[PDB]
Amino acid sequence: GETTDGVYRVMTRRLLGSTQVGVGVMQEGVFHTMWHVTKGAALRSGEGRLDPYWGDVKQDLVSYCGPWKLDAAWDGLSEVQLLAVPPGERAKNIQTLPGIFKTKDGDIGAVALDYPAGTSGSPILDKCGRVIGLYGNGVVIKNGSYVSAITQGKRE
Amino acid sequence: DMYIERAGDITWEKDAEVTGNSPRLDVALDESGDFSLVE
Ligand SMILES: CNc1ccc(-c2ccccc2C(=O)Nc2cnn(C)c2)cn1
Repeated sequence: GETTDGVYRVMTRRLLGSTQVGVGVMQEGVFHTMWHVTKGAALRSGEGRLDPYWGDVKQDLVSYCGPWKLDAAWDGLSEVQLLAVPPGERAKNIQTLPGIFKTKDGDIGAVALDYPAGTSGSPILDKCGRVIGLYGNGVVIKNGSYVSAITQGKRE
Repeated sequence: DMYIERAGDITWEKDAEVTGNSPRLDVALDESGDFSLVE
């Protein structure tokens, strides 16, 4: 299949028409998405097959073809950009100062941008263009909007 | 069967739309990977 780095739509024909179920990141020959997008299923790229390599339902991450490659971190200070790929709409960058998820196991960056569920997996970038994590795992807030962690995996 | 389509390069863009707040939220993460609000 297509193995060029960049951001990809994840699609199914299992419903009416072609439906976008989420998004992911191709880096160093590895496809990166959220677990709730694919539920760990194999993916087609052209007539190529992408088989799952690593996943963790609790982290809500999954890699295809190789080990998680993405190792950059929110600095805790600087704005970031969601590279939102919404269903049927062009890739669009959205710049935002993340808030914080406070957890018993530590603080996580969080982004307060409301997009359809099929945007799940769009990358969050720093100022140098590095993927600091993925959008689409978080919480519906007092206001009814969705606030997403910045979800990052570990690189071995 | 799910398939992938390329949607763009991964690039920082100068003069992107700037929106969204920065809420500090108390949350818990369950074994199913669902976050929840802790008040
Ligand atoms: C009507 N309720 C909701 C709830 C979540 C979302 C949403 C918004 C942005 C990005 C992802 C999601 C989302 O669905 N995330 C998710 C994580 N795990 N699962 C199983 C689903 C939208 N509307």
